[PDB]
Amino acid sequence: EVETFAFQAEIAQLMSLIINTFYSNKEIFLRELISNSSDALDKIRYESLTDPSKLDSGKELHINLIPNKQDRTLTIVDTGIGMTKADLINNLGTIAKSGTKAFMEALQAGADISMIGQFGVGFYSAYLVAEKVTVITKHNDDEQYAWESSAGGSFTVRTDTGEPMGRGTKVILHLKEDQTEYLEERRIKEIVKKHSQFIGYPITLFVEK
Ligand SMILES: O=C(c1ccco1)N1CCSCC1
Repeated sequence: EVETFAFQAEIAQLMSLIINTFYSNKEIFLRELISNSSDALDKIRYESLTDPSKLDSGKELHINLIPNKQDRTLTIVDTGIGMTKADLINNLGTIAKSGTKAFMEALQAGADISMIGQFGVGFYSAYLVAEKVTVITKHNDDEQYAWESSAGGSFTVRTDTGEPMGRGTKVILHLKEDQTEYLEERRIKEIVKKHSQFIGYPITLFVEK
């Protein structure tokens, strides 16, 4: 059972801007998603201070980067707080509405796409490099869900029947044909070193077999 939803007009407009604007500095997408992961890990770490049972679904707080040349996917996995169904459908998009509007107003004032994180909508920088983004997530208070969008103005949500995650978020980037450089180990290392050196959680770059 798959539910299809329309993006708010402002968000669909930003996604189309990100997909169709000529902008060569695409590597910043990895910084934005890792920063999103780090924030999610901060959140579950804080909550567990007053309620340690919130870590029963997983004590380890980390980030994994998993390139897959055969599927042409780059997966970013964290064990942060995860998202509920209401987060996926309602809450996060309601917040992203004002940040999207402010980000696009800034881009008219001369700002550039690499500043997207200062507006809280850095996740959409994934569509610099991906034709489709799948998000698998599990929050302690909800079941495991899959969110998915190829832009075009819509996204889907379904309960996920795949491998159970315990807790956290997995962002699967189905990469554009001309963006396979972000599946190379030395490229990913370069980008993490440049942009994410001081993230306060272990970032593990998986090697391909
Ligand atoms: O862009 C959205 C969105 C906008 C409106 C509803 O969801 N999401 C990003 C992936 S995780 C949260 C959902």
